[PDB]
Amino acid sequence: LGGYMLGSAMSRPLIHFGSDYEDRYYRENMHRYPNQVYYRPVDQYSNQNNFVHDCVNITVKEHTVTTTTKGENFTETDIKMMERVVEQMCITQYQRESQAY
Repeated sequence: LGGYMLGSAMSRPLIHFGSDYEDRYYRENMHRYPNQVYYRPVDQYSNQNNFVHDCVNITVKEHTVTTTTKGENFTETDIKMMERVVEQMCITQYQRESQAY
């Protein structure tokens, strides 16, 4: 990608979404979401939020490319859970890249 790095795989985390249905849906579907994130070096962003917003958009978009090719879709529920998953990973990624400065 255009100046994009790829972080290492992270463990899939148990995330609670607050309702019995969403909790079950996520547990049944979490393996279909990213377990690594695309990002740019920290100096390419004015602040953490900018870094994190971009990392999430790129990561989801590119993951929404590989599963489309595989024949599958993402529901609205999927995209919302995925964006919450990816945002946690993107922050973790920033933390690494950050505390080294």
